[PDB]
Amino acid sequence: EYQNIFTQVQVAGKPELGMVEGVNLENRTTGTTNWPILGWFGNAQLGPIYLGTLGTMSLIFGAFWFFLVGVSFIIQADYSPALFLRELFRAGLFPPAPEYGLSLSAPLMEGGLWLIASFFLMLSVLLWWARTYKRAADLGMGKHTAWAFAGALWLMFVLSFFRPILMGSWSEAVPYGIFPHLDWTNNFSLTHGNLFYNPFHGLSIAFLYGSTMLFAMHGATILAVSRLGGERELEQIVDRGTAAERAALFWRWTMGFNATMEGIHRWGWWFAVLTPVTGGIGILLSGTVVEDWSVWAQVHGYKAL
Amino acid sequence: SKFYKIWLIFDPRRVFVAQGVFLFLLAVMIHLMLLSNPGFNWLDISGVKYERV
Amino acid sequence: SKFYKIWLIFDPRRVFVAQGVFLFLLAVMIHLMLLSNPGFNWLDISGVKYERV
Amino acid sequence: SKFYKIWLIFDPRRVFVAQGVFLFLLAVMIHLMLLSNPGFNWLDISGVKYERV
Amino acid sequence: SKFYKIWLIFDPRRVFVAQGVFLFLLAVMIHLMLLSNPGFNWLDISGVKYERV
Amino acid sequence: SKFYKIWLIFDPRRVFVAQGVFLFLLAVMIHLMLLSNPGFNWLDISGVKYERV
Amino acid sequence: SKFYKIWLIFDPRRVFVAQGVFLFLLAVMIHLMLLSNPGFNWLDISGVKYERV
Amino acid sequence: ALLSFERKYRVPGGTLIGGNLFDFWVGPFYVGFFGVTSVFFAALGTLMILWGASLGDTWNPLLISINPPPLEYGLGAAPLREGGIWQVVTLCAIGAFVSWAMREVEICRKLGIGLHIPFAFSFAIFAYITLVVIRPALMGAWGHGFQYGVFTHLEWVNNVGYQYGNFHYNPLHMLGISLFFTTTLALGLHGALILSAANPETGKEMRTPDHEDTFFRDLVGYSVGTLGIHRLGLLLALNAAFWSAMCILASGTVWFDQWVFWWDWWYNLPFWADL
Amino acid sequence: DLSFTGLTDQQAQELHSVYLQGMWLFISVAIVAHLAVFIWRPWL
Amino acid sequence: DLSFTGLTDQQAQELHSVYLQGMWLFISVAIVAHLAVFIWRPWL
Amino acid sequence: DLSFTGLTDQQAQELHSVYLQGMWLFISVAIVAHLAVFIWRPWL
Amino acid sequence: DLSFTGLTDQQAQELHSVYLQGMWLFISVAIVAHLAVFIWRPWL
Amino acid sequence: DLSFTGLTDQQAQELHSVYLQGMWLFISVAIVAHLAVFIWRPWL
Amino acid sequence: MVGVNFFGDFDLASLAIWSFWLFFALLVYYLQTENMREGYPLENEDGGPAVNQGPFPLPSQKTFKLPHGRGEVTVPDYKKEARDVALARTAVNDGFPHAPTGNPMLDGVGPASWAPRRDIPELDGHGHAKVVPMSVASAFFVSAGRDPRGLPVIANDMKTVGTVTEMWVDVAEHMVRYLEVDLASGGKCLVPMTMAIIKKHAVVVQSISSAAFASVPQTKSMTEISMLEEEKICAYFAGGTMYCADAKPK
Ligand code: BCL
Ligand code: BCL
Ligand SMILES: CC[C@H]1c2cc3[nH]c4c(c3C)C(=O)[C@H](C(=O)OC)c4c3nc(cc4[nH]c(cc(n2)[C@@H]1C)c(C(C)=O)c4C)[C@@H](C)[C@@H]3CCC(=O)OC/C=C(\C)CCC[C@H](C)CCC[C@H](C)CCCC(C)C
Ligand SMILES: CCCCCCCCCCCCCCCCCC(=O)OC[C@H](COP(=O)(O)OCCN)OC(=O)CCCCCCCCCCCCCCCCC
Ligand SMILES: CCCCCCCCCCCCCCCCCC(=O)OC[C@H](COP(=O)(O)OCCN)OC(=O)CCCCCCCCCCCCCCCCC
Ligand SMILES: COC(C)(C)C/C=C/C(C)=C/C=C/C(C)=C/C=C/C(C)=C/C=C/C=C(C)/C=C/C=C(/C)CC/C=C(/C)CCC=C(C)C
Ligand SMILES: COC(C)(C)C/C=C/C(C)=C/C=C/C(C)=C/C=C/C(C)=C/C=C/C=C(C)/C=C/C=C(\C)CC/C=C(\C)CCC=C(C)C
Ligand SMILES: COC(C)(C)C/C=C/C(C)=C/C=C/C(C)=C/C=C/C(C)=C/C=C/C=C(C)/C=C\C=C(\C)CC/C=C(\C)CCC=C(C)C
Ligand SMILES: COC(C)(C)C/C=C/C(C)=C/C=C/C(C)=C/C=C/C(C)=C/C=C/C=C(C)\C=C/C=C(/C)CC/C=C(/C)CCC=C(C)C
Ligand SMILES: COC(C)(C)C/C=C/C(C)=C/C=C/C(C)=C/C=C/C(C)=C/C=C/C=C(C)\C=C/C=C(\C)CC/C=C(\C)CCC=C(C)C
Ligand SMILES: [Fe+3]
Repeated sequence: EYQNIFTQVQVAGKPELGMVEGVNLENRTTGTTNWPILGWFGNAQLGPIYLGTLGTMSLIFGAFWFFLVGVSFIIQADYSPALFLRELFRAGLFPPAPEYGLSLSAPLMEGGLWLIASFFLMLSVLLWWARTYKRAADLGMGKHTAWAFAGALWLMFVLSFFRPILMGSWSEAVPYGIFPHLDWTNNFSLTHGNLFYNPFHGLSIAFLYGSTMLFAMHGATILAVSRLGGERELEQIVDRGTAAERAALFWRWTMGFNATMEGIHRWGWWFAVLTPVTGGIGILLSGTVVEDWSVWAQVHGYKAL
Repeated sequence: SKFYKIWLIFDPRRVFVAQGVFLFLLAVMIHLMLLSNPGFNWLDISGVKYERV
Repeated sequence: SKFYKIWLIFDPRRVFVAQGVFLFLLAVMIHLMLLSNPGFNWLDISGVKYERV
Repeated sequence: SKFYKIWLIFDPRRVFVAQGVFLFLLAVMIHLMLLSNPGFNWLDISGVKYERV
Repeated sequence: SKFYKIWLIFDPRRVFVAQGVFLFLLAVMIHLMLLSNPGFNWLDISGVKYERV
Repeated sequence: SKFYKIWLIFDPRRVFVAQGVFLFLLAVMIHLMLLSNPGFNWLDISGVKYERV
Repeated sequence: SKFYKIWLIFDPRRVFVAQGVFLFLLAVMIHLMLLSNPGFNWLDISGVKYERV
Repeated sequence: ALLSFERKYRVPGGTLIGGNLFDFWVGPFYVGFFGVTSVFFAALGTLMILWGASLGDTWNPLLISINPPPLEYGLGAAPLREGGIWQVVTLCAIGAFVSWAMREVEICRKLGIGLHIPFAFSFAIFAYITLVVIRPALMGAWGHGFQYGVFTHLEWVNNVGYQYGNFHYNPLHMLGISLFFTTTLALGLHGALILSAANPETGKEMRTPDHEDTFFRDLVGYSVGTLGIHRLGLLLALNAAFWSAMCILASGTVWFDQWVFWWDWWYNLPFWADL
Repeated sequence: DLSFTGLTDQQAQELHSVYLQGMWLFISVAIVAHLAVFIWRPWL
Repeated sequence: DLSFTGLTDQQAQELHSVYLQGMWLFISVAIVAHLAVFIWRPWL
Repeated sequence: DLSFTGLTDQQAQELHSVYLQGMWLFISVAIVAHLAVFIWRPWL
Repeated sequence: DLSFTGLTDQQAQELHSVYLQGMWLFISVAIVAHLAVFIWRPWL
Repeated sequence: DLSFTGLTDQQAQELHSVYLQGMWLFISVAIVAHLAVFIWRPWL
Repeated sequence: MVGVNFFGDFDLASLAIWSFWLFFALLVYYLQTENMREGYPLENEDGGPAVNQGPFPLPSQKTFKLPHGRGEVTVPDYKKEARDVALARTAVNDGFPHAPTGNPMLDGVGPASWAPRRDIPELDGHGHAKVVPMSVASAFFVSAGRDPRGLPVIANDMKTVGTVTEMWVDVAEHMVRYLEVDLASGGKCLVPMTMAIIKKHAVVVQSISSAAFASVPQTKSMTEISMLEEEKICAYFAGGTMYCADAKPK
């Protein structure tokens, strides 16, 4: 039986340039390419993109942050292109040391460049957030994507903005290296007792696992009912066919309750969004409220002794 | 010269946005660089000058 | 002199919204620099000036 | 020589924007590299020259 | 040596951009390898030549 | 003898580009191998030869 | 004998490209194998032979 | 109580083992042959968990833990109070998980639809079986399985992680984390896009699937498409499961030092070895 | 007529005037505040 | 007349004149600021 | 297609001329800056 | 006149000529630079 | 004249000729370089 | 706020976690009730209202506006299914299967069930028919993979029922959705691409017998297809996966 995992025969007509629903067309590029290796899995069209004020500004600020991280790597390699490549994952642009507190007076190669890059990184993610909002607004769509992105941004900002301010030191923000930010994560768990005994870290993991499991379930369900017009999820929300019914009856017979075509996406939205929302809460409480989650768990009756 | 022909090439809106962005970036970066150096950090300089001011 | 023609180029609504958010964030940012520095933290300065007020 | 004909082949928008970005980034890199060297750090050099300016 | 026929085949835009990117990267790599070497680092060499310039 | 006919088989652009990238990479490899070995590293060789140059 | 029939079965371009890439990888791997062994590293051998070349 | 469209789908057929012997529903739940076995296995495992809790000193459902046998029993069957209850529960868990998948197969056969759901759940089952069977068999002791408890199995995760230094430096672990993070991001974006199209700005007609193609093409330049997003989410989650299982399988069987030292192959490449 | 916004050359007169009034109010308040701060705690 | 931007040459004249006026104002202020800062703490 | 860019022969002239003057001004300022820096702290 | 780009023979001629002038300038300046550097610090 | 590339016969010979000339120039320069490098530091 | 606790060991952390549990119970209530907009109220096995309806009450009615002048849709609708189902219960109790009273595939029950959708074509964002034969689309072409047109089509018993003569594509999402089969029976047939495997020699459909191909639900028109016709065709093949499985080899 055909498993709808890969397309068998690809087809292509005139390239699709998008819906016009209040988008400024002069900010939308005009060139599309049609790349058939992608058409085995999904769409083949590498479509146009929209480039307006917010996107341009976000790209400029983010690219400058990226550039500044790179330049710091070059300088700490003592200019060597060999060390630069050998340490592309092991090097990091680190925040100022604890003695500088939250002041903006730390040497340029000991946190100052970290501060400047961090400022421009902050600017670009917020501008990208505004972009996600405004692209929905220009098409007349709801704002669910921007809200979901706000949750992930909330974890990001508690990581490097909110919590270091509440702790009184930039030195607790995460550095900009591939391996050093993993080292940062490990150190963070090690200094706050053990982050497994942080209930919001537990809840964040539950929502991460659940969102992975949920989208295994949902992708498998839609693929299983693809024989019927299944993946046309919109228009099954407003005109229920057998794909939606059989999808509902599978899960009802299996676990005793089911979702609807529209409502499974609310479950997934909330499970995905709750992972960084709950995670940010648990990091924010670490150090500020609880210093040692292990003894806190012992006091609150979920760690023995 | 007659540089005005530049506005025949580029849309003024994009130019103004880009130019404001780069000016803002430049000013922020210079001010933060001066604050990072303890010879041009004016807050701390004043603190020392006026015996805590 | 004749700077008014910016309103023929940029939309007044969007420039006012952006200007307001920019000014608010700038003001918050400067106040937080000043509170960060222990030479311009006005709460602690006033605490020490009047001998714990 | 007769370099002008390149503008019939290359779009002036792309070339101008790319040159602007490249030159800006190159200048920033060179200045940061000079500031990292403690022999060409002009802020610290002036600090030494005037006995803390 | 009638090599101009290569332009009949190769896109001048593509080849020029590729040459420029490649040449800039090559020059940067050579310069950085020279700066890395404490025998050709001209910033530190001049510091010794002029007794801290 | 008459190897020319191959330009009817292989497209000249693909061959020329592949060969240029090929030769560049091979030359870079050989130079890096010589530089890696401290018996053919010509920068340090010259440094020793000319008394730190 | 009559092996040319394979050129009616396998495309010369794909076969030749694969053959070239394969032969290069093989020669490079053999050379790096020899350079790894401190018995057949010809650069170090020449160094010892001429008393540091 | 049937859904208002459910009746026409409640037909005989689709079973694998026992014909019409178990071909009936209990409330919402289809039973079938593997519903009988999954219920029995689940009940016996739960009930042995409760019995093992009774033999301890706490009834707190966050302190109850059933522990695997000590290492000295190797791969033998342990005395029931010295790890044997763990083995009974583990065998019950495998029985119930496998029965659950086979029951899912029968439901798919009755509602003639693809078998993708039991396949994906089997990937989850494989991760579990790697954790409690495959890895401890290769190491030669059931006691390398993880203790059963809401917060004590996290002590297992901690101890095994810190056996190999910082477990972050495990390339398969890195790959698995990226797949978990990416599938969560993809779920967020897919749910958001569907909800945005179905729930427009107030007063607007419902958006089309063209509008959502247009939304991602505007935002990032690419749209995978409606069929593509589900294929993508399915394979992302399945790969996360599989590469996590490979991550843990490699640790203690073929790799034994701090995982950080694995990257010494790159850091000790001879040209930059000494730099 | 040049209008990237659709506005009138005169409508820019009135908007510019009112915007300048608000601008000058804000800047005058900021100037007095800076004078007061500089007296209270000089930074240069 | 060629228009990548939809701007007529007479519109370019006025736009460029106003742009130059603003740029000169900005540069003159920055120059005054640099003279003041150089007198306060010279950096060369 | 002689004009990959929509430019003609003469407006290509004018664009090249203004570009070349701008480039010359940039380079001359850079030359003066390097002379001044070399006098201040010679790097060779 | 077959051409993968559509440029005729004569534009190829003038483009090649201008390319040659640029290339010779670059190499000649680089030659002078290498001479100066070798005088300053010989490397072989 | 069947041709995958589309070039007829006449391009083949001149393409090969210029290719061979560039090839021989490259190897000749490489040979001179290797003789110089071998004189400077023999490796065999 | 370290070590400073409300209530004698109740923290800001304790407060946060209890607050989350409260919010999450409310969100579960919201999510469950949102997911009850189809299929309620629950019925009994004779088409009448069920005695039990569950702990969750139904949500308030919500309306969808449909583009291209296709009215409004309010859910939950409280309406019962608008088709008759030729089944009959096999037991007087509940929880046992109902058996087909005639041909399950022709009646449209079980895995061959179709839902009564609207007898109009699904539309793309511009108001045109979304799924059409390539003779109509006319700018579509095969881009990769092997074209099935002209190949023989082989049923789930190894017998050939005809040849592929046309593809029906989705003009919005660039995809083939149906294969039009010309039958030696004497007529035409649409086969869902999700139910066909294209190979070098043939397209093989392992869900439907050769005798079943003689009665595939037809379309009114050969230039467009309604959602009702789509449901019937796809349901016919998916039901064949049960009601034709005995015709397979061995
Ligand atoms: C020794 C290591 C510690 C540990 C220390 C930490 C720490 C420290 C943290 C976590 C966090 C998380 N941990 Mg952990 N954790 C451990 C063990 C585990 C285990 C396990 C099986 O052992 C698991 C499954 C997890 C799981 C998780 C996640 C649930 C959670 C992050 C959620 C999220 O949304 O992330 C992914 C989302 C983000 C990182 C958000 C930011 C991403 C932003 C939005 C990106 C924007 C764009 C970007 C700027 C630019 C580039 C784009 C361009 C295109 C190039 N932990 C042990 C105990 N864990 C976090 C948390 O929430 O804790 C409560 C956290 O901070
Ligand atoms: C000190 C701790 C170490 C560490 C040590 C380990 C160890 C050790 C392991 C992992 C594993 C994993 N870690 Mg790690 N990990 C750390 C930090 C992290 C961080 C982080 C941000 O710091 C993250 C995101 C992760 C992420 C991950 C995942 C890639 C993976 C867990 C998923 C998995 O296995 O699913 C697989 C899913 C399952 C096994 C679930 C199976 C479910 C079954 C089929 C059904 C059960 C039904 C139930 C009984 C029913 C109840 C009935 C009710 C009605 C519902 N780790 C640190 C550095 N990590 C684990 C792994 O890869 O496992 C394979 C693992 O073993
Ligand atoms: C519900 C929570 C999950 C989530 C949600 C989420 N993320 C989102 C969204 C949502 C709903 C978006 O709408 C938004 C988006 O647009 O997605 C497509 C986004 C997105 N989440 C992203 C990443 C991301 N999300 C993550 C996590 C998650 N996001 C959560 C699991 C992570 C993790 C796990 O760490 C990452 C890394 C992005 C793809 C995107 C946000 C885009 C963004 O932030 O843009 C800001 C731009 C920059 C920093 C610019 C970078 C520029 C390049 C470096 C330029 C390169 C130039 C050249 C190579 C040279 C450069 C150097 C110099 C010479 C210039
Ligand atoms: C003791 C007190 C403890 C607290 C207990 C009290 C909590 C009661 C709140 C109710 C509980 C949840 C149940 C209802 C919430 C579910 C959302 C909902 O009701 O419907 C979704 C609605 C949108 O409606 P919709 O039909 O989708 O149409 C919109 C068209 N644009 O609206 C939405 O979509 C909501 C979208 C925003 C939701 C959050 C988005 C996250 C954004 C960034 C989060 C970061 C903030 C982190 C906060 C941490 C603070 C420490
Ligand atoms: C021996 C102890 C037994 C329990 C301990 C196990 C741990 C439990 C923790 C998770 C709870 C899982 C239990 C799920 C119950 C499964 C039975 C079931 O849900 O079906 C019964 C009920 C009836 O369905 P229906 O009639 O259709 O409802 C609508 C009609 N009014 O259907 C419904 O109730 C519909 C409502 C769906 C319920 C939503 C499920 C929420 C799951 C989200 C959890 C994710 C976060 C978990 C955090 C974990 C932290 C450790
Ligand atoms: C320390 O170093 C260690 C790295 C030694 C080892 C290094 C080994 C190396 C680096 C081996 C390198 C070998 C190579 C690749 C040498 C270079 C070959 C090439 C491609 C040389 C090209 C040189 C110059 C050209 C083509 C001319 C450039 C300048 C011009 C002005 C002409 C073209 C460009 C422009 C802008 C003019 C025409 C375009 C316009 C728009 C007017
Ligand atoms: C501070 O943080 C760190 C340390 C990062 C490093 C940087 C330090 C510095 C110095 C950063 C640079 C700061 C900048 C950008 C300074 C420049 C500031 C500017 C341009 C301020 C301009 C302010 C206000 C203007 C131009 C106008 C204001 C107008 C109003 C307030 C009136 C608006 C109200 C009106 C018009 C009422 C009528 C409304 C309608 C809709 C008719
Ligand atoms: C040592 O560290 C170094 C690393 C600090 C960091 C950076 C070094 C570098 C790269 C420094 C130099 C950067 C550059 C390229 C600076 C050049 C700056 C420029 C071009 C400034 C020009 C500004 C011109 C402006 C702001 C124009 C107008 C000003 C206004 C206030 C707007 C008035 C214009 C109007 C009203 C025209 C609107 C149109 C109509 C019809 C009304
Ligand atoms: C050839 O040219 C170049 C030089 C391209 C070579 C480049 C090499 C590069 C680009 C290397 C870059 C490497 C890496 C490793 C980039 C990624 C780093 C990681 C792991 C980033 C993860 C970061 C996580 C967080 C939470 C980051 C930021 C969070 C924020 C809330 C940002 C805002 C924080 C602050 C403190 C803003 C400061 C604001 C003021 C006013 C001081
Ligand atoms: C010093 O510290 C560390 C930096 C020691 C050492 C660094 C060593 C390195 C990285 C050395 C090598 C650097 C390299 C590879 C530099 C390459 C520089 C290049 C390619 C410069 C080429 C510039 C080309 C042009 C055409 C430059 C300027 C032209 C203009 C600005 C045109 C202006 C006209 C315009 C914008 C038209 C409108 C007119 C106006 C006035 C706006
Ligand atoms: Fe979906």
